[PDB]
Amino acid sequence: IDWPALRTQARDAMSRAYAPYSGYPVGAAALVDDGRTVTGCNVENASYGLGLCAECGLVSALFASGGGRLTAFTCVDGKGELLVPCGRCRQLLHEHGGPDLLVDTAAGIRPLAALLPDA
Amino acid sequence: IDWPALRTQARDAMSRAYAPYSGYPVGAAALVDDGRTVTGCNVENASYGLGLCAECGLVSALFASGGGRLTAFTCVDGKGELLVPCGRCRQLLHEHGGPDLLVDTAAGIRPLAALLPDA
Amino acid sequence: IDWPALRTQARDAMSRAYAPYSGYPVGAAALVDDGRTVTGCNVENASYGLGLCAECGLVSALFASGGGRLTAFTCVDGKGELLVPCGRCRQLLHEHGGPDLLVDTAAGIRPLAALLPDA
Amino acid sequence: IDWPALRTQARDAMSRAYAPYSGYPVGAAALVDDGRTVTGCNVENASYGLGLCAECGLVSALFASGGGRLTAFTCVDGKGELLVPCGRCRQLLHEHGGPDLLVDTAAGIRPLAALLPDA
Ligand SMILES: [Zn+2]
Ligand SMILES: [Zn+2]
Ligand SMILES: [Zn+2]
Ligand SMILES: [Zn+2]
Repeated sequence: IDWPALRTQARDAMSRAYAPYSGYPVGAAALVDDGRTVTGCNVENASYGLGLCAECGLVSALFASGGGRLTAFTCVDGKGELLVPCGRCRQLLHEHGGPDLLVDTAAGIRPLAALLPDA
Repeated sequence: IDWPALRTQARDAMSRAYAPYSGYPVGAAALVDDGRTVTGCNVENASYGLGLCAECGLVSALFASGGGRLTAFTCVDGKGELLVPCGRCRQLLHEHGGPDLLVDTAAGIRPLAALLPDA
Repeated sequence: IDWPALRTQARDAMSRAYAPYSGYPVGAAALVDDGRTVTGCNVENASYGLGLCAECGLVSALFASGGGRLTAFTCVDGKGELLVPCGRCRQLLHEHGGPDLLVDTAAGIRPLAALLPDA
Repeated sequence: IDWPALRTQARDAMSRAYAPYSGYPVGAAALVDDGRTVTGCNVENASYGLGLCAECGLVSALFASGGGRLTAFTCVDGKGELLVPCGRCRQLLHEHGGPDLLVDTAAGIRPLAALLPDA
């Protein structure tokens, strides 16, 4: 796993985000078990509760590009700092990466099971 | 607008969907104002309320591919029938296509204004 | 249907909203087919996409208080002005009130079918 | 904390759920810092992704009944088994209960911090 290259893809995705309501763009990138990278950016909506997280876009892009399992994940904010996914996004990642998905956090790389136990 | 080509793209996207809980795959495709096509497929979740509609993935892909405004939209189910987006997805499409967005339905081509007035 | 009394319940609900992120509180009230009134207020979340609309809370309160069908609906903002529900909330109302649910709008009372056709 | 009384309330709420699509009713109950109990049940939707978890309805009811902070939480399925909230609902509970919120699980009483670290 090339974590700097994954973080670079996440920062590039962050630059594409639609976040005019919060002013808080987010980008995410993940390695799929076939070796390819998929990315997402957040897309906010005037009805706040319809906003899509970057991880939502990433999971949609996972299947649009052929499916598979996530093996490594990173998320970054508009300053390029590492972000831990919100609880909803942890649940999406669990479905497609499982407990052993590696998650890039500001405190260090963590298995998803350490971030969402008993899921 | 080449509606048959857009429907073919939506059906292609539908074949990639992750809908093991309902068994109801959905694909969507839309023309962007710069002329390119974006697509989405639905992605269900063990927690049903976390499922992403095909139109969610389509809007995520819109910005992942550089943004823009949507001008024409088609959605299809697993047997190729035209589907009308749910209310949530109508609101997502309103944000990025507005009332003039053309929606391919079994009743014909309808502007989004007629499917979600006063949004 | 006593529309002023329903709007009064909606404004009271609006005063209870949790909307620190947008500063945009919303209250909703509805008449159930058994004669009782149910209400909701919006509840925002630090992850914007997890925010619950007032109509979401209203539909949860509909079942917590015994279920039934909605017959009249009104939604108000922090100035007490009438609001049309977003597309997601129109879809929730359709499930529990159907096309003939009466919806209070600033332009006048409308059946839900006029706000969410072909649902 | 009277955990049996809280579980009885969650089971009561579960019996009111609207889950005709999955056939999987869920109820939740929580103690508020002022001492009162709030409850929720899940409400599914024909568009699966619009379903509301029991914890969504519980948080809606928290503010509908005057707000506060959650201190203890229990969730049960249709046979009375204790359920751990999905990631989305963990995030909702974090907003209104924080890491010290006590969560009733089959592994015992766990603080939310241990179920959703670094939120
Ligand atoms: Zn998220
Ligand atoms: Zn939809
Ligand atoms: Zn809404
Ligand atoms: Zn949940």
